[PDB]
Formats: sequence, structure tokens, C-alpha cells
Amino acid sequence: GPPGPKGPKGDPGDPGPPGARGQAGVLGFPGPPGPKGPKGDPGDP
Amino acid sequence: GPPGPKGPKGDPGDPGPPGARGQAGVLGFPGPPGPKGPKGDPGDPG
Amino acid sequence: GPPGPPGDKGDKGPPGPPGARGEPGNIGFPGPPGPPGDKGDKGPPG
Repeated sequence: GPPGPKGPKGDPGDPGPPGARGQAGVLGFPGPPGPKGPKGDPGDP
Repeated sequence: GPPGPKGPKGDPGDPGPPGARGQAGVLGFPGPPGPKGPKGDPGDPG
Repeated sequence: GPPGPPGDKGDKGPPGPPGARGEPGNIGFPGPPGPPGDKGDKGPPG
């Protein structure tokens, strides 16, 4: 007789590995200036 | 009549799918401290 | 004669590629306020 039918195609490959975690975010914007300092002492008499 | 010969081997499988996208990175750390505040006003004249 | 037996199964495919790198993290919180200003100058003498 004639040759038999071709075998089934192979299974697909495994999924690839999960990606690496992203880079750290950039640091925040600067904080505000501090409060105003206290009033100076009165002058000497 | 005799059976024929064995059929040919199947084709190689397809490559697998891409992996999942990675996790988001860590949040950045807090920003720099702000500048020193304005100097106090001077004291009154003596 | 009748056809021969079926062929064997093909080779398994190769793995898929890695996923994309994750997105960058979120921007950090704002920095702390700076220190208070210095005490004002003493008033001039009378």
C-alpha cells in the first residue's frame, strides 16, 4: 500500500519567562522652604 | 496486500508565546528636603 | 494495499521570549519642608 499519513504537528513551546521588574521611579519633587525664623532680640539700651 | 510504509513525522511545533510583562518598578523615594526658611525679622532698636 | 501507519508526532516547539521589562515606578512623594530660618538679628543699640 501507499505510505501512511503524516504524524501530528509538535506541541507549541512553553511561554517565555515573565519580564523583569521595572526601574525604580524617580524621586519626588523638593519639599517647600521651612518656616520663617523667630524675631531677633531687642537692641541694648 | 501488505500495508504501506509508515508515514512521515509531523512538523516541529511553533515557538511559545511571550512571557508576561514585568511588574511595575518600586515607587521613587521622597524628594529632597526644601530649602531653609526665611530668616527672622530683626529685633527692635534699643 | 492499505496505507501504512501514521507518522510520529513532531518535535515540541522552543519557548517564547521574555516579557517586556515592567514600567518605571511611580514618582516619589514630595520631600519634607526645609528647616526653619535662623533667628533674626538683634536690634541695633540705642
